[PDB]
Amino acid sequence: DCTMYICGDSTECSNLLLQYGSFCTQLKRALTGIAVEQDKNTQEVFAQV
Amino acid sequence: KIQDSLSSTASALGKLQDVVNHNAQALNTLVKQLSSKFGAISSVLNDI
Amino acid sequence: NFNGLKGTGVLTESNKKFLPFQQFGRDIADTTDAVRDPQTLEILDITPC
Repeated sequence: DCTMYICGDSTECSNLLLQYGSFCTQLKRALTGIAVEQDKNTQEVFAQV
Repeated sequence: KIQDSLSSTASALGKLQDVVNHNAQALNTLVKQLSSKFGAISSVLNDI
Repeated sequence: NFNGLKGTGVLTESNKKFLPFQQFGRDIADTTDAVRDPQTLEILDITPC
């Protein structure tokens, strides 16, 4: 949660972060791209049969 | 069977398409990032 | 410069039908891409040279 990491429990800080915007999504997607790859790796190694 | 399989669907070439989609998404993001204020009075530079 | 909106580009006759309450059009990058002229009430496109 980029918002709870950057902004501890504050709606006002959540308003300020919204002027940066697409950075948070780009980090979340990038970590999601990694998280999907861990399963592909495990499937490619073990699920050969 | 190969010819018919590639006639039936696009989904199999998803491995080459998602390389094309990743560069398209990265440049569309790099455009959208110009919408940001970074805490300045304006996004658009002439309005400063 | 239109109404104080400084910039450098080529003007061209638009097709954009701005409603009467509208004055500037935009790109997704939040830069003005079209303008209503303040005297001969018509819409111009902007493009950088």
